[PDB]
Amino acid sequence: RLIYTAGGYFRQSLSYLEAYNPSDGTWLRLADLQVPRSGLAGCVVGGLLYAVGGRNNSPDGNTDSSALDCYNPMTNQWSPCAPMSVPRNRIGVGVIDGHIYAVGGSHGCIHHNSVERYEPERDEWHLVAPMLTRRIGVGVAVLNRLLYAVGGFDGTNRLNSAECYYPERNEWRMITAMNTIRSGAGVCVLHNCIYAAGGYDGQDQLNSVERYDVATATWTFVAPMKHRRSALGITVHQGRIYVLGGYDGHTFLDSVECYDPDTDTWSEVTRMTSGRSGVGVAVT
Repeated sequence: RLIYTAGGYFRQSLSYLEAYNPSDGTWLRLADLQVPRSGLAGCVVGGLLYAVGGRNNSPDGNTDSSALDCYNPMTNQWSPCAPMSVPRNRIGVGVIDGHIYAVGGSHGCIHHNSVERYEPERDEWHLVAPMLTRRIGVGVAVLNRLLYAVGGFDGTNRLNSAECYYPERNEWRMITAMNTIRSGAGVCVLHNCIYAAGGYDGQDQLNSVERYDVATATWTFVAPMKHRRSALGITVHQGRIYVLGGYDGHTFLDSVECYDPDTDTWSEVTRMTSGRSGVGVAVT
């Protein structure tokens, strides 16, 4: 299983698809995206990688993306899928029962609270219940078959608030807010807990990482990342969190740090082939 990273931004939105293998520490250069994009999210359903939303920030202009594109690792080929109801830049994404949930993001000045679900078997999007809070740069995590939306930006303020979606009931509920305000953090699930890593608090890029425990309903801090970052990629591979690139306030990072929950330590495991922010990431 590899860590796939799609798109991102350095001077302009990028078309890269690359895969890191933690076994031998090597990088694979795979087929480019058909359209360049940053602020996208990545996910896996049935062994196929999906690139969702984002925006093509190029020299000619800015085009927000409603596009869903599917990459098959066996064929090294990208294929277009049905587009979302609206463009979603700085989107959040999660998977439940092989269905892709597109959460939040922006289209111009519009900051979405709306959410929609994709069915791969039918190639159809449908709108579900909208979030209680409008969120761009939102972190998404699936835990106990519930879709969590964590942090982000509502149009006016950056958020420490988080909320939880109930697919069977089709409704959202606000949960315990985070210790820190985090827009553009990395949010993932490891060992029955939601991790929120880095992001931007309104003033500074964060290196701090905090962990939601469901039973206690409390966010507690864990060991911080060596390098502060926002608009970072995030994923989990064999019981370790990987964070990929991002923006530190001054430069674009190629750094990849890995978190070991047993030792509560971060270490830099590799570098991306080039520094970038706003990548989509997934594992398969």
